[PDB]
Amino acid sequence: PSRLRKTRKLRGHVSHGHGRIGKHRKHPGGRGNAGGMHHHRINFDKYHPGYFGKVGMRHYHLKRNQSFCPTVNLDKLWTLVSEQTRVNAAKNKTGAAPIIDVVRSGYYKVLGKGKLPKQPVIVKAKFFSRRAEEKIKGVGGACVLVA
Amino acid sequence: ACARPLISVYSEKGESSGKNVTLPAVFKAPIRPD
Amino acid sequence: NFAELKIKRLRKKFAQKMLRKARRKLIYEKAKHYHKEYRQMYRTEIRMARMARKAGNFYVPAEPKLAFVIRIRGINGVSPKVRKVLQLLRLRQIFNGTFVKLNKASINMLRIVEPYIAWGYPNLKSVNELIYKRGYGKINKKRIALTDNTLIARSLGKYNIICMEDLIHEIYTVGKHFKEANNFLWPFKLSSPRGGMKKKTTHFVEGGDAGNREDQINRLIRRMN
Amino acid sequence: SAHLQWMVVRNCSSFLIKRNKQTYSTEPNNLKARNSFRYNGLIHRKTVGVEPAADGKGVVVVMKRRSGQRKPATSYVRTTINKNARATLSSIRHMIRKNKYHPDLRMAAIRRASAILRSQKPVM
Amino acid sequence: APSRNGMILKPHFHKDWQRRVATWFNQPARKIRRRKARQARARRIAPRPAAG
Amino acid sequence: MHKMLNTDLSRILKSPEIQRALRAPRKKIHRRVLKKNPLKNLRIMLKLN
Amino acid sequence: GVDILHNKDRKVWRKEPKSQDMYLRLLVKLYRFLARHTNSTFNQVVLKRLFMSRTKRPPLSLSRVIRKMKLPDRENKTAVVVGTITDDVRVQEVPKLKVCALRVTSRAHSRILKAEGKILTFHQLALDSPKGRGTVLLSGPRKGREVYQHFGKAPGTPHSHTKPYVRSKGRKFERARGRRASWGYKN
Amino acid sequence: PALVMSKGHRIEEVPELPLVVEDKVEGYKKTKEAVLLLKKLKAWNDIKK
RNA sequence: GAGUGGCGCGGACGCUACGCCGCGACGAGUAGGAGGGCCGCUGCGGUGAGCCUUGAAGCCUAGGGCGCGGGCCCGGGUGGAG
RNA sequence: CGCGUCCCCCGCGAGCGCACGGGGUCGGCGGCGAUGUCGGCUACCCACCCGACCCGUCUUGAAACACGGACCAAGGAGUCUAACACGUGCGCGAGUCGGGGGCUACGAAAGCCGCCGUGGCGCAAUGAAGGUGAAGGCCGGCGCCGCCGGCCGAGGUGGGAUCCCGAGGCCUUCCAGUCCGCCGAGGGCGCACCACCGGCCCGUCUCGCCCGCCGCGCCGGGGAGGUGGAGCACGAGCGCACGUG
RNA sequence: UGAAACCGUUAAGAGGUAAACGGGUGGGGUCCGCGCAGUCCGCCCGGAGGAUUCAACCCGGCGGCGGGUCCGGCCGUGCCGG
Repeated sequence: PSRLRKTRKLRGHVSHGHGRIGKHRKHPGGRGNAGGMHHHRINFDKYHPGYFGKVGMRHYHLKRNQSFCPTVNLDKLWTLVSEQTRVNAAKNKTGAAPIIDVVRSGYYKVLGKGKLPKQPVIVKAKFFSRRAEEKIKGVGGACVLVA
Repeated sequence: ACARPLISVYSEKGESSGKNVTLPAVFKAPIRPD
Repeated sequence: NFAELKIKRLRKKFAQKMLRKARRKLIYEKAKHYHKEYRQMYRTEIRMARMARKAGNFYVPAEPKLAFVIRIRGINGVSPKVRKVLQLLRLRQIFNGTFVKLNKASINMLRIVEPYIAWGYPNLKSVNELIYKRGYGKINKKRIALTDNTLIARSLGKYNIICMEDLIHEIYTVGKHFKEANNFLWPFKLSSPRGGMKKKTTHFVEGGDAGNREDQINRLIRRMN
Repeated sequence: SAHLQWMVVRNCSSFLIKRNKQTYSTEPNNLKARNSFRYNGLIHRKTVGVEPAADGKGVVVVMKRRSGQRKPATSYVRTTINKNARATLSSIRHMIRKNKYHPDLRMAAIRRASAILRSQKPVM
Repeated sequence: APSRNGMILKPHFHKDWQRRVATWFNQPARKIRRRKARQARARRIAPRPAAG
Repeated sequence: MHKMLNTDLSRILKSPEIQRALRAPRKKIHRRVLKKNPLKNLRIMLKLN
Repeated sequence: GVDILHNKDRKVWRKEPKSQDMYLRLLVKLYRFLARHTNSTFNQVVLKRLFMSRTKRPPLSLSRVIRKMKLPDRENKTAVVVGTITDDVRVQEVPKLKVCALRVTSRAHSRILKAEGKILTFHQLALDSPKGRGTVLLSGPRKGREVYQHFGKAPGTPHSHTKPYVRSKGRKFERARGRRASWGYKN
Repeated sequence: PALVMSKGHRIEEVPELPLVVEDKVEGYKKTKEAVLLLKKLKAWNDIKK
């Protein structure tokens, strides 16, 4: 909508909302990211700290699939398997624990953030954190490794 | 409201046939002109 | 069968009616007692002087409790400190008037804005007409005219200032609730002095209008009110 | 409901007619004929209409019946009153006061009918 | 020139890009073009699986 | 889903539940009053004093 | 000539919602009437919140409507929200909750109602409690939003733990000169 | 009914305002059949409009 | 505020709630910002059982008006198809 | 300005009417008028009095001996695309979104897909990287220490809109006495948010002791206390539209 | 169609401080009110008229409603039974 805009309310004025002294000239600061170490240094220092310079090692042919390891917390570990299993786990008499194949749902590591509800599990996760191990052992479960 | 009245069905001669459809819940969806 | 609630609604109206009559009689008798005070106040100052004069001594009368400060200069080209002190006095417009009770934290402010005010010690008749003619109350932070006593009684009733006369008594005889009674009064919208100003720019001492005019504020209050 | 389908109609109905800093509503059962919640003749359950007859003289009174409101064809009972003026204005007062039928439109209907019997009276 | 807290962003429009703008008004005609060919092939490969 | 299920605030606002839990309607309109004087008008002065 | 600065003599609050939706605007008409008439200060705060923008009434998670209703002296009380109730999945057991919200997410409905809870709207909260008596008026976290991490003292200012606007983060996206003692300086 | 008249449709004389007809209507092949239906459902005053 | 206890068939207006009403105070303004336009323009979707060869658009006007204003509506003349 | 009763010195009478009374009425009148007068603020022309320099522009400052403009009509200048930011509207909500593909005149539209959610962004951060990756205390079995065990357990303080409790009190020839409503000294639960204090994860530093084992090592794990982080501390985002920069 | 600049002519008006301008009236026009005996509306009081003519009363019809608690349907972002 061109009619809702500021351009329509600037018909009848003169400078069109770009100053009478400092006129709307073409590029009075240089084009793009110019003067980043010269006359736009203070903007870059105050708002983009670290912009200039190198750090760390160059890795030439980086493929993003070699370093693929999507993580799930213990906070939402039970949401991977149906709500029926968590119901059927507690009520039944045997003491059989349900299996949460974390790789089936599309995560390769189990991090240990949430309070894990006090009933056993067997977690077939590809990787584990040290806490995520301790939480499952504490509730009374298995940290089954898989590849 | 959440009531669904009993919607009649009309014969080709414009007079009422015996059949009644229950008004679909579609017709009681919130009227948003926005 | 309505015979009860017919008379019960009248019994209410009579109790509301007889209560106003008791409130009217109080307002009448508070007004009669302040007349008796102002008499004794006015009389004893002449009395203390005559017995000073008989003995051969001097009665140095009580340095006044109460001043009436009128802004004489305009709103244009004014010092920052002078702007602040004039707007703490609520003198935000030319020929605005407020009562200012004297002390140390009053006069060292009034001497700092001397060139922008004409002030002095108001009369009893000066306090009357300023409260009667130009009397407006800050009720709900709105400048509402004091036309019934139930506007002063509603804002100032918690300090037992329940009529026009109680307010005048509270200002003139600077009461324990002067602040609340004076801040209730909107800064007085006075007209231009009908007769002319002597000289706005210079002090009253040097044939001007500005600064302390001890007895003589009352002549210009009547010139402006 | 009344308050719902007002908020759709209030600014964008086909009957709504805006010009000359004035707003009207050309509905079949608006009387005073102005854009209002009260006087809108589509949107309320109970609606009083006052129209002149299909013949020359008289006033017809359109009472929107309580039952079939999703039924447009059977929703209105029309009663033509071809009498003297004083008893036409009475009948309309009695239809509204003594049926409790939307008593906010009691005086507007009597003023309209009055201005319809004045209209069909011959000019000199 | 940067005004305040902005993103230090780099548009790739320093070349003659307007000459090489690929517009997609072909798209709905293309989807019919592919579909007409898919049908005409399926009717040709007559009792055989359509998908191949 | 509906944001409100009863859209009729004719019937809601004159329901016995709401109508019970209001204050009294202040329908009386108070226009401004003239400032008469002390010495001009006697029985305005008799009202104040 | 009166020395009044006309800078701050227009108050910049909402006196209606900017939204044109007629279900929210009918709720305002109801709480316009209740707020001014009922002396209860509940309905006044609700009316204000019915006006406020999407950001200013943020989504209260179900696990706050658990937690802040579990608190002492709040038994058999109705949780009032002017935002929306979103089903927190990292809570397992859900109590009986009496709920008033503009929206509830289709997950949180099935969560609350199945666990013997009741969901109301603000036309119902009106008929149930016109003064809003026996209500816990809750709100979601307003500073929750991602946008507040970029606000405050500028990123690259000493002791400003502020998130900078970076195209895409990594090892070579604003890590050197203003972030390391090795490269120039470190704020 | 009110919204459809506010939209501008002449439904004053329509039977029910969800005008549901039989599945005999989908068997029609001529406009003279289509006209006579809209006469009898009294939708024709909208076609005439 | 509620309970057991000793004839005359009548009443103005209103409330497009984005509506209506009341009361106080205030009003310079370049650059600049924002809001509201029942301000204007040309096309589109709707709608107004809109207007129009018994005269559309346009154009002229010492005619009548309206609006703080942008502009707009009428009367007359010209015009021929929107 | 009564007395039926309570003591210090000797709860409703009826009318009338005048008004310095919450903003003007008259229950006063009077000339005139069909071919020459009546009304018409504006608009047409003229005259008089006062005011009154020529606009646009850059400029500390323009009527300027600053520049552009003889006159008139038509044309004539903040656009569209991409990205980013923030505000606002809508939808869904720890998700969200088909945009690419596919299926079935207007219609190159619309509707549909979910074993088309690939993928994007969000849901996890930190580190140059190897990599690592987000509460505990208690009561015991061997004035303790790593296993054995058990239950309860996502902080604290201060201020906090809103609710909550209700000491008491809101009246018809009494006085008890109950149901509701309303006010309230004071006291509590405290939303968001803010400051503060502790906690936790990653990097690093310092000090220090103890564990684990198919591979006992230049192995792996852990602790207390500083500190670096665009973190956690019961999600807010995603898509769309609109505005501004 | 036939605008404006610009020109002619006709009609009216005025003209020694270039013209034009704002504010205030006056004068002359052109036209308009299609002016020029000047408002209707209730209710009531009197007169002389007219009319199929009210209240009531039946008879059929139609609608609103609530019948504290008549019968039976139908629907439930309501459950509890098979």
